[PDB]
Amino acid sequence: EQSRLDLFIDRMVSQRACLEHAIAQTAGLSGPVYELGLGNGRTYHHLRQHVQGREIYVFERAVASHPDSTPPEAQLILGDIRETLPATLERFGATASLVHADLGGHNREKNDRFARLISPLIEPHLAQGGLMVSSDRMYFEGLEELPLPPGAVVGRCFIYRRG
Amino acid sequence: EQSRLDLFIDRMVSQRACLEHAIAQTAGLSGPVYELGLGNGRTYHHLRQHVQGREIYVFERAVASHPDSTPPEAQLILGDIRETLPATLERFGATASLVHADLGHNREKNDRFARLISPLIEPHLAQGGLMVSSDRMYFEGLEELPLPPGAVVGRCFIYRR
Ligand SMILES: C[S@@+](CC[C@H](N)C(=O)[O-])C[C@H]1O[C@@H](n2cnc3c(N)ncnc32)[C@H](O)[C@@H]1O
Ligand code: NI
Ligand code: NI
Repeated sequence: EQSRLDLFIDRMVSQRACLEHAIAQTAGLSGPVYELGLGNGRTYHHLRQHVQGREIYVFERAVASHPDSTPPEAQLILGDIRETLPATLERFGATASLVHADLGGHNREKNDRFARLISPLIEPHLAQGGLMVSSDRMYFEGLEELPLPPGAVVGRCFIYRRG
Repeated sequence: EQSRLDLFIDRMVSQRACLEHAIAQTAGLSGPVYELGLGNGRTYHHLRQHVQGREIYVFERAVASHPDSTPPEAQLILGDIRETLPATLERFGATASLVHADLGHNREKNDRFARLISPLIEPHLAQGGLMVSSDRMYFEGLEELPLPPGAVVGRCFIYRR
């Protein structure tokens, strides 16, 4: 049995491990990193520190980030990702190197329904060799699930790749 | 070079390690556990899974936690702690086994607040009672204990009556 504190710690530790791994594994790609969900902005802040030589675009419906974790307007894609993902695909095509999602709220069942719904909206964005890291199990057609790196906790984050 | 994600992992890992150790060290005491600040209720949810044979009272200004991490009405002490700690002292006396606080990252404000609440908290502790905090505290007669394995020095603190 795990508390909500144990789960939150395991989530953050897994994000850090999975994102650092995913950045390294995609360092030969030059397309952007997509951050789905800004929130307080901790993973965005982490990405800004660890991503070199790629842009980071942030998808968010309402910006309320800690001030030092706020994306510049040019890299903010504002609105509901159910509309903005398809709009962005027309703009940038299948060029993303890394897509990170931490879109979940407090209700795990709602989170899983949303993961199901958004999976086919995310999949077309990835370049060949691109990775997708999520704090929800995803429902992709073509992306292969990868084994987790050291430090990650099974069931907290999931990693997928466009082969 | 630590990011905000690195810092918050260290905060939460240290809080958990300190709290679990503190709960165990005070498991022989029958007086209640006081949680100062509910917030989203993750820490309260943790306390519920680990504290045995004692009540948990939560001090909060206004409840904003999901139902799954909200204490029962009877264990919620609502209002500004400058008032509610002294009011609680008249009600329950120096019987608390464990008092826990996370402050929330600005050095000077936190420190002034730690100085403000230290003398409010101190009289509540029963003999053998512990106080666990995210920030350095300023007690008259409580001794600082070593950190347990897993806690990051400077990110959490433990004191004892
Ligand atoms: C858990 S918070 C993100 C926390 C972040 N990863 C961090 O480390 O601080 C989830 C965020 O996703 C956003 N979000 C959820 N559904 C969305 C949607 N359909 N479109 C755009 N943003 C959404 C929320 O508004 C919220 O800011
Ligand atoms: Ni299908
Ligand atoms: Ni399918």
